[PDB]
Amino acid sequence: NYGRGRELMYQLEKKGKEIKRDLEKILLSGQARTDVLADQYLTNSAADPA
Amino acid sequence: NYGRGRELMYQLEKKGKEIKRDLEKILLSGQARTDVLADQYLTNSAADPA
Repeated sequence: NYGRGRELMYQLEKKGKEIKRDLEKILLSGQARTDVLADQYLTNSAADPA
Repeated sequence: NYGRGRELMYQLEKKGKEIKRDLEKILLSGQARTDVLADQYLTNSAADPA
């Protein structure tokens, strides 16, 4: 190429920077919690309902 | 008494042996594990708070 070095390490660093930015935004934001596990027998009885 | 000691330690040992007799008789019974909980340990999204 003429200004680019490679199409993998460059894109990999790109995706790393992007994932860090995503984490930074997600932690300090309104990312409401959404879970399906409505566990009832917790407190030293660890199991997944039927 | 003119044929025994006190009426507390005698009865104490009497009950301390009766309790072991009752335990042995129970372990060989067929009681169906009557309890109050509802087996809600693993699924944390449900747990009897009543």
